[PDB]
Formats: sequence, structure tokens, C-alpha cells
Amino acid sequence: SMQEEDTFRELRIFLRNVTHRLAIDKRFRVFTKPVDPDEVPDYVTVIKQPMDLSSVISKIDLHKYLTVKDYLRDIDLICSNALEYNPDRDPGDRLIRHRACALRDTAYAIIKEELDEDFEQLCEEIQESR
Ligand SMILES: [Cl-]
Repeated sequence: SMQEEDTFRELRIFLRNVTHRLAIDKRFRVFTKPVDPDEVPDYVTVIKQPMDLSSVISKIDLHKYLTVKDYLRDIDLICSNALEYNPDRDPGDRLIRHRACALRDTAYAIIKEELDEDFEQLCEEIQESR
């Protein structure tokens, strides 16, 4: 229905705003764009489902997220990709891991404070009905 379309449009606007707040934080610059296969030719070979915040925006705009739970699975991938690709004790790896954990924690904290649980429940039930 059009009311359901209105619900998903409000979801899209909410997710666009959370993603923009993450993308303008200087800590998260490395997560804003895909990894350049020049700088890092092994990336695409190690990480099978690359994800970054620009890809998340394109997904929102393609109507790929019908719930905040699905959006958070992609935020979780940005985090787990960096834990897998940068697992060493050296400070460059530790700094990327801490930034990727902080991204994830920040997205979950904004959602805890600003997502109404009944709005998420509605999205989940429309999705499950499709
Ligand atoms: Cl830096």
C-alpha cells in the first residue's frame, strides 16, 4: 500500500541521516569509500563482501533495506571486515580495528536513542508479509 511505501520512505530518510552522521566523523574517513584495488590488491581476495558507507548510501537509495536490522548487518560487516583484514598487533591495524568498532558502536548507540521500537517492529512485519 501507499502507507507501507510511506513507512519505508521514513526508514530511508532515517538511515540516510544516521549514515551521514557517521560519514562526516573524521575517525571514520577510511570507511567512507571502497578500498582502492591499487593501494590494496589483496583486499578483494581476502574480503569477500566489502562494505563502506558510500555503498550503504547506494543501497538505501536502491531500496535494499526494509528494516534497521538489515542496515545494521551491513554496519556489522564494515566492522568485521576490518577485524579480519587488519588483525595484527601493530598500531596501524589496532587503530583501524578501534575505528571500525567505534563506527559500529556509534551506529548502534544512535539507533538505540533515536529509533522507535514500534517503527522497527512495523517495518519487520511489512517485510515478513512480502
Ligand atoms: Cl589518521
